[PDB]
Amino acid sequence: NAAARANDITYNRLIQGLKAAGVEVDRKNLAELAVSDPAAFTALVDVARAALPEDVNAP
Amino acid sequence: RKGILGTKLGMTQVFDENNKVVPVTVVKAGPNVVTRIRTTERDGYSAVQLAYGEISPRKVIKPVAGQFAAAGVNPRRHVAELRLDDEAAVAEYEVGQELTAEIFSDGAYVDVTGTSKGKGFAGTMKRHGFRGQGAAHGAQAVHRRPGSIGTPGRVFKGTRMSGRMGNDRVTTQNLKVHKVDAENGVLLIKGAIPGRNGGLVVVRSAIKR
Amino acid sequence: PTYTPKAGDTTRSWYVIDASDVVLGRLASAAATLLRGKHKPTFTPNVDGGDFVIVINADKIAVSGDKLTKKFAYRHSGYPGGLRKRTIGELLEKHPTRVVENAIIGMLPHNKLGRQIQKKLKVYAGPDHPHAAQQPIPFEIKQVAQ
Amino acid sequence: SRIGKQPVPVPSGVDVTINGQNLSVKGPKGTLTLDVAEPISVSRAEDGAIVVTRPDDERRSRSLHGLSRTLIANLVTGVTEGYTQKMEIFGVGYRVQLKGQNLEFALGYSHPVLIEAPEGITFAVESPTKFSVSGIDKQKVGQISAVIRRLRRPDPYKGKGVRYE
RNA sequence: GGGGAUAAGCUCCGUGCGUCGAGAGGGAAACAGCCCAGAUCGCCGGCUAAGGCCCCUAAGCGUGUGCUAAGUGGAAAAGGAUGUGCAGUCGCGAAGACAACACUGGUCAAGUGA
RNA sequence: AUGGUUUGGCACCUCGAUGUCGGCUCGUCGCAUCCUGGGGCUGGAGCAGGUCCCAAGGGUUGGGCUGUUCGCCCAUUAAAGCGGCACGCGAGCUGGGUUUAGAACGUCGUGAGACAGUUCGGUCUCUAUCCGCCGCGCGCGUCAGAAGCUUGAGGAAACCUGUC
RNA sequence: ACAGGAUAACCGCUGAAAGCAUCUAAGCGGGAAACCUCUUCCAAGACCAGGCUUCUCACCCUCUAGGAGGGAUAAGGCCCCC
Repeated sequence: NAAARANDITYNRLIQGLKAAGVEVDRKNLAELAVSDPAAFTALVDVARAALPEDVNAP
Repeated sequence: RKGILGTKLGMTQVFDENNKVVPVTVVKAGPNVVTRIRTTERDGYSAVQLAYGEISPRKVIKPVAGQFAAAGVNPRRHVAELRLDDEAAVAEYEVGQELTAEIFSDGAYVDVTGTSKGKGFAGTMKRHGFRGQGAAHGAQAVHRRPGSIGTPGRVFKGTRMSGRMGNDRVTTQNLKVHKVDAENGVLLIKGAIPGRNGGLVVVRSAIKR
Repeated sequence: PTYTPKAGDTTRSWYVIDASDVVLGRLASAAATLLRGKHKPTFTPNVDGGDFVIVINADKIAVSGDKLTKKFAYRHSGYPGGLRKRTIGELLEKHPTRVVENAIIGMLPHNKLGRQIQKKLKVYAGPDHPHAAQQPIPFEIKQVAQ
Repeated sequence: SRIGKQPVPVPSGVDVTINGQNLSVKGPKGTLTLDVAEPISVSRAEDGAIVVTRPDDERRSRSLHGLSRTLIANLVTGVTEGYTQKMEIFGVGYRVQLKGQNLEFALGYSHPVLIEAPEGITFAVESPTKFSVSGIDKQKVGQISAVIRRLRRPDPYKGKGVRYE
């Protein structure tokens, strides 16, 4: 959550985008990436942003 | 508000012009020398510091001697502070200026502050004026004990129980100065002022009268 | 295993928050998050890896409703009938910083670690602070849109 | 609401200064300053008047709109001609006169009674029984008038004391 | 359902009713009997139930449309009450409506009453 | 409708022990205010009251009778408040009452005996471990070691009233 | 105690919604032994452990030279003593 808010996205929207994008990395290694390699986490945030719907509140 | 440091000498008897008796306590309002000025711009509060008593120069420790030298006056035994109200009030004192007894006038009302006599470890009967229990009619070894102490099963704070008594700073208010003897630097104050003979006192103009 | 901070890992930065016309609870929560170190990806509940927080214009702070004259700050001396109460109005006009200090302190944990974290909060009623030597970074309370 | 919508005329000879909501007016009788509530703005209409424009119709604003209008009207009429309050006594032995700037009455108390004249008001006493006070602000004049009225408890029996015209 | 004053954390019966007793775990601040769910052991994996997502405290100072001024939310009755939102009626009224200056006339100027 | 201050009802709590009434000593809290303080209408002329709102800062007597609380009475006073807290307080006191064993009267029982009937007498134990509270020190801390004089966040105490 | 501040019941001033009125929803005042100051006392273990000053303001040894340990001193303090 801390690392995602550092990239202007909330944790829940990030998780939904990661699920939609099909990436199957878990929270343990997500935290490992957030602590160790910020560049990979930023790239994952971008791919999750791409995988999200255009209006998340749409029915 | 004027002020001065003095010493309690004892109490005696005098008669006023209506032939009534006045029990007067004699206070040696000896010469005081101003040693330091407390200013708002420097200390945050306005006050004046006075030195009293005569002491041998070989008795003062080096920090005290240095402070007195920086002031510019020879050391004295006792040092105390008078808290004024504003800079306009403290402008009239300057370091090295000498205060003597005549700052007070006859019939003035003064506030003497001293340290009460010591009474040692005192019981509630003496420390707090507790009424005792019966001395007879079956009372068993409770002739002087406090009695009850009185849901939470706790002795609330402030319990007026026995303990050490006396030796506290005390101010007596609205004492009348019967006479200001300028020759001996002696104030004749009607009434009883706190402390034992030879103790330090502070005489201030009354805050109320 | 999971990353754990070592002796020299923690780095602190200084933020200065302008409390003029800011909702008291909002500013208190933001400052509490900053003090706790929740915004750092290296966060760990064991360590106080937070940041120093300076709050200026504490007296200009905003209180909604009629809480200015109806919300009481209580304290008991311990003696019987030692309960004293002041509304936020007199508390603000007498000790302006105390309202913000109390609000921020109530929102961070009540452990010993909370006591150590409290050391890293400085609040001031004036528009300026004596901590210019640290070059604090101005901090603005934004919301991450989802 | 209804009264507020009508702009209050501003005489030519009296200066009106508008600084956001801080409004100051310099008239022949003197100067007075008024602060307007924040949900309402006031702009000096170029035709020799000021506009009390309420942009919302929620209860707070709709109630404050007419109040602001009548407050402005009071301010302008008090800075233009001022305000005058006339007073008097009923009964016997009640004497009133002006002693410089301060007012002294002998209502019958064992002590003389003095009233201090604040700024913006002045006392006129053309008779011991009747007298008047005048000022540039209506609120202050009313407050002092009531204060002087208070010098005797009401008399439903004899009506001895002071009463307005 | 009975007894008691349909009062009791009162008492006595019925129930292919439940739980506790003999039941851990999560929630209700704490909380045998309420809600979710029945623990063979290990994992520094994932999805959910009840309950939740400003900080304490994991996750939303979420989005859209409205309401509340009472800190209501975050305890309670008979009753009282020009609070306010919505909807429905009726009375009067540009022949000038209400106010202001029982019922009638002039000024005035749209709504005014239950 | 409130309260659990009155008698109650339940028997959840204790029978390998939770002292039972008054009184003394010492409290603390509520306000549903007895006095003092500010009010209002008076079926208030003034005096004085009636009644009512605010108000808990302080104060609120000494005796006779009774074990008493309660109560009546005697003198005063500004007033002689109502209540909660194991109907406060017996490892603080009393033992007058109640509540063992002795004895008597009335009444009941054939009798042993009995009576929320009466009468006289009748062992109240303890070296304070912990919390609490009143006082007093030792150690360490407050970024070198010391010494004078102090600011005060924060608390505590006090707050009565009459006559002329 | 005196004096000040904010107030209770209450008395008011200036006036809207609601063309008048209305101590009121905007505002502004008076108003009590209650509250905050004011009086007396404690108070920097107030861990945000405060302030103004004044005094001493330096000498060795060891391990290994990183830090530590030990010794001897200054200002001062304590013990013994009256």
